[PDB]
Amino acid sequence: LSIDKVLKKPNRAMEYDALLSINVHSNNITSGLNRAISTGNWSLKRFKME
Amino acid sequence: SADAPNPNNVNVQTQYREAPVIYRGPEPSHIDQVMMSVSDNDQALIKVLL
Amino acid sequence: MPVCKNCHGTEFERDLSNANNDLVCKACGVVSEDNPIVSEVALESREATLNNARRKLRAVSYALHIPEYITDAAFQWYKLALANNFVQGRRSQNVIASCLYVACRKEKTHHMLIDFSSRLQVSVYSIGATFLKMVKKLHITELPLADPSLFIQHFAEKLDLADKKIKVVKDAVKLAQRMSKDWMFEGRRPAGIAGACILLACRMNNLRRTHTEIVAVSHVAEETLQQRLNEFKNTKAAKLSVQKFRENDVEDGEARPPSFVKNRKKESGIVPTLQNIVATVTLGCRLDLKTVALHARNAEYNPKRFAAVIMRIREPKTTALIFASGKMVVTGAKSEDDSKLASRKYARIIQKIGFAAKFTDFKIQNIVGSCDVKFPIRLEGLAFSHGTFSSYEPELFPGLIYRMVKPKIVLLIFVSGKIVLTGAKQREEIYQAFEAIYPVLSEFRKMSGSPRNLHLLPTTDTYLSKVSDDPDNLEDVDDEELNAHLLNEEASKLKERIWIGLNADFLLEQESKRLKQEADIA
Amino acid sequence: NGGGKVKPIRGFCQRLKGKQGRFRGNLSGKRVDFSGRTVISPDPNLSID
DNA sequence: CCATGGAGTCATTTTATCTTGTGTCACTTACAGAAAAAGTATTACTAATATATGTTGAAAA
Ligand SMILES: [Zn+2]
Repeated sequence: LSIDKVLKKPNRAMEYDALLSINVHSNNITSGLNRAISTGNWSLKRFKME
Repeated sequence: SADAPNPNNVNVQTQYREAPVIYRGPEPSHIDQVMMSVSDNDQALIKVLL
Repeated sequence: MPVCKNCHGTEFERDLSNANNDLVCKACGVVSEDNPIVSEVALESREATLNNARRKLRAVSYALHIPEYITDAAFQWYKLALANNFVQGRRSQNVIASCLYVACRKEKTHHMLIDFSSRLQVSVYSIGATFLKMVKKLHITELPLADPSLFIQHFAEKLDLADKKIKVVKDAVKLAQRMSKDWMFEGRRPAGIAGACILLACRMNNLRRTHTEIVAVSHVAEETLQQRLNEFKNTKAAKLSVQKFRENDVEDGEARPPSFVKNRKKESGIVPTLQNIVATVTLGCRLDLKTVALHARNAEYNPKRFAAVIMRIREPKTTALIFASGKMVVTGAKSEDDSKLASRKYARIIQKIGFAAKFTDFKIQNIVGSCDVKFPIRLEGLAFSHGTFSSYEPELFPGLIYRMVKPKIVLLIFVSGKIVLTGAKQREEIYQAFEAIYPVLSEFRKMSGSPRNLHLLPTTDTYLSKVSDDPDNLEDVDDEELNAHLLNEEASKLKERIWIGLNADFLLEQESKRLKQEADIA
Repeated sequence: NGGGKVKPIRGFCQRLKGKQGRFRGNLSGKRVDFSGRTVISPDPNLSID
C-alpha cells in the first residue's frame, strides 16, 4: 500500500527506491512488539486467535 | 499548559499549579538515592527511592 | 477559592495525615466538606482528514525519531493553518513538512530543513517556499533561530570511532563560537560551518577522515566546505595560532566577511538607486497576437510555452510586454521617462501595423532599488530585534527579508551592506523606508551618516508629465526605426511558415478539440 | 468506532446484574465505614470478650 | 342407520436455549470513488544579492 501511492500518479520518472519510507512504515514491527511483550496479550491477525 | 496554545504571548508563563507529592506513611523514612536523567524522547525525568 | 462559613478564613489546608482527607482553614477549625468525592478504576469533512493529518504526520514524523511530543505540538499548527485555509491548494507533503518544521525550529532541536526535507523528491525550494509562505500568512516571527551547537552532537553520533570525539566536540564548540566571533559564521549553511569545525578539530584529533564522510551528515559539496576551510585559512592567527593549547587566543581581530572584499577586487549620503519599475498599459481592443506579431523585428509568440507575444527593445533598453486581451505590462523602466515614452512607442507598432489599440491604463505596479553602506553588518541581531518586521531564514536564502507597511515594502538586507529594495509603489518610498531604517543600520554595529534632505530629485508625476500623455499622440515618439522594427512580408510568410512549421501540431490538436466540440453531439 | 470490538459496551442492565455492583454485591453488600484491618496474635492474659 | 374415511384437535417428543455459578485484597490498564471549488504552481519577465552545485577545465605543479 505504501509503494502504491508512489505508482499511482507517474509524474516524470519516479524510482528513488521509496526505501527510507520503510522508516516511516517501520517499528509497528518494533515498537508494536514492545507494546505487545509489555502488555501480556498477543493479537495474531493471521489466525485471528488471541 | 493544559489548554490550546497560540503563538501569541507577552510575559507570564509564570502561572504554576504545583502538585508536590507528599510522602504519606505510618512512619519515618530516609532518602539515600535520587536520579535526574532522561529517556530516549529528551524530556527530564526523576525516579527516586526511599 | 471559597471562604469559611464563620471565621472568614480564605486559606485552606487539607490534612491527609490520619487518612480522613479533610480540608480545613487554619483560621477556623471547621471543615467545609465531608469525604471528598474521587474517581475510580467519525464522519466529518474536516475531522476525517484530521485523522489523516495525524496519521500521515505521526507516521512521517517519527521516522526521524523526533519527539512524540513535538509532533503533537505541530499537529495543532496544522489545525492553525487549516483555519487560515492555507491548506487548500498545495501539495500536502510541503504542508505537513513545514508544519512539523516550525515546531522543531520553535523548540530549537537538532534537525535541518535541507536535512528534514529529504524523505521525498523535494527540491527544498519547494518546502522552503511553502514554509516561507505560511510565514507570510502567519505572524509567528522570531522563534526559529539556529546554531551549529545543536547539529554537531547529532553529527557525532554518525562519526563512530570513540569518545575523544566528545572531547573534540568541546574543541569544535570553542572553535565554532570563535568562528561565530570571527564573523565568518554568517550567510552560510549551519551544516557547512558545522562540518567545517568538525573537520578542523578532527584534523586536530589526528585522525584520517574524508570530506565525503562529512557531507554524509552535512549534505553539501566538498568545494563548498574547503571554500570555508580557506575561508578560515585567510583569517588572522589562522595558521599563526593553529597550533596546540586549544587556541588560548580568544581575541577578535577584525570582522570582515568576504562579501565587501569582492567590492575591493571589483574596485544617507549614498543615494539609493533605481533598478526597475513595473508599470502596465491597456490598449483597449482585444486583437490577434499571431497576425500582428507576424511583422516585427522583436517578437516571440509561443502559446505552447507562454501565450502572449514578447516585446523587447534595445532602446531605451526596455522590454514591456503584451497581452491578448489588448493589455500589456511595462517592464525594464529605470525611470518614468523611458517608461511611459517607450510604452507609447510599443503602440506605434500596432497603430502603425495592427488594430486601434490606444494608450490607456498606465499604472505603476512594482518599483525596484538598491544601495550599499560599505561596511559589514550584523543581520541576526536585527532579526533578533526587528524580526517582528523582519524575516531571516539563515541559509534558506542569504538575503534577509524585512516587512514594512509604512510605507509598504519588503526590504532586502545583507551583511555586505549592499541593500536592495522592491515592492515599492513610489519613488519617495525609497528614501522614506530607506533612511527610515538606516538608523537601524548605523544602530546595529560592532567595534555617510547624514540623510541630507528627505526628498531632492523630482517626483514621479514630473517624469510622467515629461512624456506625452495623450494616447492619440503617437508618431511623436516614433523612432523611424519602428518603421524598421517590422520585418518584411516574406520574413512574415516564410518565418511564420517555419514557426507554424512546428506549431501546426499545437494549433492542430487545438483544432482537434474544436472538432471534439462537434463530438459534443454524441 | 475503530472497529476493534472491545467488549466494553453493555453494563446498564448488566450494571445491576452480577458480581460487584448494584445486583447484590454493592447494595446488599455495602462497603462500610468506621473500620480497621490487622492480623492476629494472642493474649491469654487478656480476658475473654 | 351406520361405515369408513377424513379432517380437525389436542397430547406429546424432541429438539435448541440461558441462565448461573463461594466472597476478599494487591495494584490494577467506519468503506471508494465522484463531481465540484478552488487556489496554487508554471508559465513569462527585469532585477539586483551571495551561497550552493558543478564541471570543467584549464591552468598550474
Ligand atoms: Zn474558616
